[PDB]
Amino acid sequence: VLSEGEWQLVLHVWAKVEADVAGHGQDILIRLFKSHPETLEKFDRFKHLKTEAEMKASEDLKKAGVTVLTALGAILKKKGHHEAELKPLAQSHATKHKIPIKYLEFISEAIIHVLHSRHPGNFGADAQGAMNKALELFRKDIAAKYKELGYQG
Ligand code: HEM
Ligand SMILES: C[C@H](Cc1ccccc1)N=O
Repeated sequence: VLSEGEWQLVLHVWAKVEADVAGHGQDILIRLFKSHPETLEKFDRFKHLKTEAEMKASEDLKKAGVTVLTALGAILKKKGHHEAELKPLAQSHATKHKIPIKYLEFISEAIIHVLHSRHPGNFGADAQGAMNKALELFRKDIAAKYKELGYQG
């Protein structure tokens, strides 16, 4: 369970993300696809992209970046009260997309890396710890849902 102070460190960096969610989402998905290229194979729309330049030019990847971060943002804003948001996400990621928990760890790492690079003003050690704790909570709850849904993750 996060404290309110922890949640406020999360939401104060999120506020900066939201100056330009598309740009943040592009950087985060590119980081994921560069650090763990195997993750690209989950995407019919993107498994063909060969280079960071191709990724940066992809309007579909930019839209995806907006989607992921907006959905995550809505979860974070619930401050742990996110059962309703996690239901459809778990179901789609478990059953249709087949996203293992390891890959949710990889995108969490990508988010942290990008925020640390972009936002040293709002992503010092305390703030990074709070974001890691929010992301770990998210992954714990999603994994519990995966199990309920019949997917080992
Ligand atoms: C913070 C974690 C994540 C959030 C909040 C998130 C959110 C979403 C949302 C809102 C959609 C669209 C609706 C849906 O299909 O449920 C979606 C689609 C998808 N997500 Fe995620 N996602 C997350 C992580 C991941 C990861 C790590 C992967 C793969 C490595 C992944 C793969 C996909 C795929 C394959 C689709 C469908 C793509 C398509 O229609 O072209 N997601 N995600
Ligand atoms: C990471 C993945 C990105 C995505 C979301 C929506 C459409 C395509 C790709 N999940 O949000």
